[PDB]
Amino acid sequence: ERLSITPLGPYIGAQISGADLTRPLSDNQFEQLYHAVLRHQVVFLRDQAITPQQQRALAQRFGELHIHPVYPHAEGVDEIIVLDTHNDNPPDNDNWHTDVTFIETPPAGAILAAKELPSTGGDTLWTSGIAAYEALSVPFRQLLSGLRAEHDFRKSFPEYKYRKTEEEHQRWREAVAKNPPLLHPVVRTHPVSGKQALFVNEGFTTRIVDVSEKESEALLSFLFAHITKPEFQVRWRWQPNDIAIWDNRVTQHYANADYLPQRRIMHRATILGDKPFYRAG
Amino acid sequence: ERLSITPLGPYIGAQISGADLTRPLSDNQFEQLYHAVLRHQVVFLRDQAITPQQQRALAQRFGELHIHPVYPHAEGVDEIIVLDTHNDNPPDNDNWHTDVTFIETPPAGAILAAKELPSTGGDTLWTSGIAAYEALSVPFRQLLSGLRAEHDFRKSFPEYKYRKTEEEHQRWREAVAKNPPLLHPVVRTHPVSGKQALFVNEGFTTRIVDVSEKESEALLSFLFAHITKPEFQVRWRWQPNDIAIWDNRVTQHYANADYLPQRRIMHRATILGDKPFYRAG
Amino acid sequence: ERLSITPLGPYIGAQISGADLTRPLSDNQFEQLYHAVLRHQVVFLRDQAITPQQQRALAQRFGELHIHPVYPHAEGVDEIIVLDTHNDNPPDNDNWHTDVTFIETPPAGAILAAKELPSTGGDTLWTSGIAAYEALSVPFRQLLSGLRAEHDFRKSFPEYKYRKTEEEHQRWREAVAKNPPLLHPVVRTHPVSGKQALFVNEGFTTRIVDVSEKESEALLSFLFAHITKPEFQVRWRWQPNDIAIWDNRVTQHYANADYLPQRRIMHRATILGDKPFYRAG
Amino acid sequence: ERLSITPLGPYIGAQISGADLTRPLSDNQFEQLYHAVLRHQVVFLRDQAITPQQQRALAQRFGELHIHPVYPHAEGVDEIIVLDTHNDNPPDNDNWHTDVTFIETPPAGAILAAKELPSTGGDTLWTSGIAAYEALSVPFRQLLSGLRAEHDFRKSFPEYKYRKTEEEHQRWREAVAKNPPLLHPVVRTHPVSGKQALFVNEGFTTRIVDVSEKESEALLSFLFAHITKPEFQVRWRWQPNDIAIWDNRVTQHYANADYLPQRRIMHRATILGDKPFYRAG
Repeated sequence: ERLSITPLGPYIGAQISGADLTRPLSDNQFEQLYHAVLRHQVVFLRDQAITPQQQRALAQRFGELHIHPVYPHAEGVDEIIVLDTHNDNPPDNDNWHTDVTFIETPPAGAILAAKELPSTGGDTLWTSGIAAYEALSVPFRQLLSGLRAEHDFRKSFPEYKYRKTEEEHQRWREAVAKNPPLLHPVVRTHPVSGKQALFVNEGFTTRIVDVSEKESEALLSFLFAHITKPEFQVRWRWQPNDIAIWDNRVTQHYANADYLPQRRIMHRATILGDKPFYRAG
Repeated sequence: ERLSITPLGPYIGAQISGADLTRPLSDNQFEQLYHAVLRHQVVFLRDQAITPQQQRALAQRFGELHIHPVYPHAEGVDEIIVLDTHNDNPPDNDNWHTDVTFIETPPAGAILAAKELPSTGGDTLWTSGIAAYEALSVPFRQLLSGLRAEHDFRKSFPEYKYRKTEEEHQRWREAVAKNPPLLHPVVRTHPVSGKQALFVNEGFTTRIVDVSEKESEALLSFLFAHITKPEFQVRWRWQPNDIAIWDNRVTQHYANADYLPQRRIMHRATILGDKPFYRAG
Repeated sequence: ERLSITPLGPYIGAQISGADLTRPLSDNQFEQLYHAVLRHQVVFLRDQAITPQQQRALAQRFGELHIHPVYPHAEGVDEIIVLDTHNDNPPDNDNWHTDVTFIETPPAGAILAAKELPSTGGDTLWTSGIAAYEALSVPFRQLLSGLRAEHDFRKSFPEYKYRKTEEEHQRWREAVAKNPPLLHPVVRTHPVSGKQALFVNEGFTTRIVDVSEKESEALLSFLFAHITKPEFQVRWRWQPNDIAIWDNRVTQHYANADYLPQRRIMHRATILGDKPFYRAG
Repeated sequence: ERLSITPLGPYIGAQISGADLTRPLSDNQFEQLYHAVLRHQVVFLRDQAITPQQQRALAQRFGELHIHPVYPHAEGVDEIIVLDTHNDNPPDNDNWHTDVTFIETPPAGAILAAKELPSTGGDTLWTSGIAAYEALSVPFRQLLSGLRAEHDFRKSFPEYKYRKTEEEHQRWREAVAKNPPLLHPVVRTHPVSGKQALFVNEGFTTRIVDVSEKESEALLSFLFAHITKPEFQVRWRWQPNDIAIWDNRVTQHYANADYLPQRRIMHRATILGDKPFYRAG
């Protein structure tokens, strides 16, 4: 069966129907779905009442999945993380970020399923690093290509938010010790498509190390604004049993925090990635 | 008939059905539509195949309408402006702005009808000055309340873009002479609801005159970024015969320029406004 | 003897003669010196061939002395910092800072003596927090008055600069434990003159806690630039045996790093102040 | 006679004695003065009781002189600007600028003489475009080299400052007509030494035309701040009959406005340069 794929804009986003994600997909179907994620960077399917087991199986056709000990997981399925936000667990994703870029091999992508939603709010936005790179002037494309930038766990999890108790402070210290800052290319080459994408994000990028500190502040301030250009984005208003699949190698996203005290439950499968690299054009 | 009103988020935006905009509305219907625009700041109705005459009549129930000599208007209807963009007439609304704030009485609102659309692209976004004001810390709310800022035609229409011919340059000079910069409150009190809203926009606001030049640059740089927070916004993907009605007193908007060389035709009715003022809380 | 006092500008700085600082001063001379420091914020005395022992003795007349947790001290004189810079110890004070604001009672004064100088370069600049406050617009004065900001030893002494050896990393660890981050007023009231002064500095101030994170970044970016205005400053070109004495309650300073591979040796004494406070007025 | 030349820093500034500038200099002395200006970028000579006529004569030895379109000149000496400031003519040069970069052949040099000074205040600072360029990272040097920027007379002489009378508004109108905006290289190659220097200045540079508007704002904001680094500068405290001679190809300067209501009178001569160019290297 041919999938129905409707682009949501010229640069990023598509809505897909004609694929039952609870049951196994044919190879032709999955090839279409795969290439649609590659091309449109994030795709959305609706009315997909998927179990954590079916979501794991779907995600595993893209690649192997992250398992966390720190987060709660679905009953009987370790690869599906339960993101259950409310007053006692406020959301922390209302900032432009690429997931876990402070490790050497950030996730290649994710599958996110909406399980329980507030009456309104909680939109999620994606922005295209490819479109943003292509919109830079030639001098800026030549400048940023080949530079390296530092990504640091502590930019999104700063020490001053973990002082409340001595145990909490020490747990933060241990996480920092396990996750020292490291470098990634400022312009990342997609390992399948070969497209060039900006690969800095306000969530974790602290410094472009191949320019001076003041030069870095100027460039990152510009770039963190540049990626907020509406032309580079798609915005999704969730309904229950929506599924979002996105490529974390060449996008950032932002999850609105505008629904507390209401409750919101998402199920996530994180697809493991490889080391980001830059291959000159 | 009671209107069906679906909010699109907790702070701004709603989709409305149950009102035929081609034919006259009952008073009860219009009271609902009016209060929904007031509350949700921008509202969207779909499948409204409205003629310019019917759009004028609808808009005139909100207030009297702007007539321009400079723009093309619909056949036989001067109050409906035809916005026909393409290669020879590129779009210029891809910047965060409040319409015509460089005059003493900026429009109170607008009704926009989608007539011909590109295959994809051309989304329009709105951001809430009310939500943005309420999200400032107390020191910033106290700081900005009562200040005045200069709005200048030339910020969106700078001289260097009008040098191509001597006639074009002189036409710009004449427009500038008719439209000198003037002041508006930084925090505007809505004249009906009494809500306080940020009332600066990157399109036209050049300087907060009650602080120093460097202080102004710092504050406006922060504020122009602050209003781009996704929680303050709604984003609309157009279909033909969509109608958008919005309150220009307490919002900004941004029209994506991501569809050239394709053609896009909108019909607009501009509702005249009064002088912005600030009334302390 | 009456002191000879020549102002170097309208807001900050004076050159003084008529006092031999290498030998005991009369109570009358000392009162004159003390009030000149308060009035001119930084004063300079030339041709003063002082020993570290004599420099400590003079500093003791102003109050109780501070022992720095990281910097090396002079042989047998624990209270005198030796700033001995060269290829093997590159300069560390080419940033705008107020000395030791990371403690509860930041130094009220300091005394600096030029011991060995390069053939050229190494100028030191002072900027007046009083002049900087008075140059703020009234709305900005009202904004900052009453706000508090965090000061952190580690901002100017980051861990990665102290990992060359176990000795220096352990000394760093002990300094951090004794000097946790703390708050000081953003506008400080001088305890003698009653004048208001800006009291943040880029060396140690990390964030303003009474506003949002993005608001804090905007305000500190402005303030760190504001104090670099030339009208707020005096610039000193050193000769051997110069002495500078300054009011560290209401100034910042900056030491040029433009002389390597040449060697430069200064001696500093550091006089504890009271707890900084703000008293509205 | 051999000139006595004392450098004031490693990068910029020297004090000179052994030359009477009020009387004719030997070709040998002149060569020494000329090469000192090139080597030290700005030089200072004290106790030089020069007349405007003598100052013009000395300036003529360097090249053809410029007559300023707006500033008043000395009686009977059209080439000597009188900068006579006080309550009725407040100072106008407390901004970082390179003199008269709004013409095709900006002055290569200038000569400033202190005629009447306030009791204190009014220091003038110079900053080196050569030092500032060398402090850029290689990627930033490569970025800016070859770019062009627009310079506009009106940035420092805006119309609203010249509407007090019809005479001054008409003089402004004629200056604008004779001095339209034009481009200069962002990195300028010194025509004698071959050194590269930054060649933008906040006084007249409006935008970098080879990048986007937002990219231009980011780069100019960085560059206008970069040149204020103290290591790039020399600061001069005037005495009557001082003379400053500087290489206006590769420096900027800034005149403190901190002495009103006291009166200050300086005389300037301004020597035309060649067309600024960039030669890669």
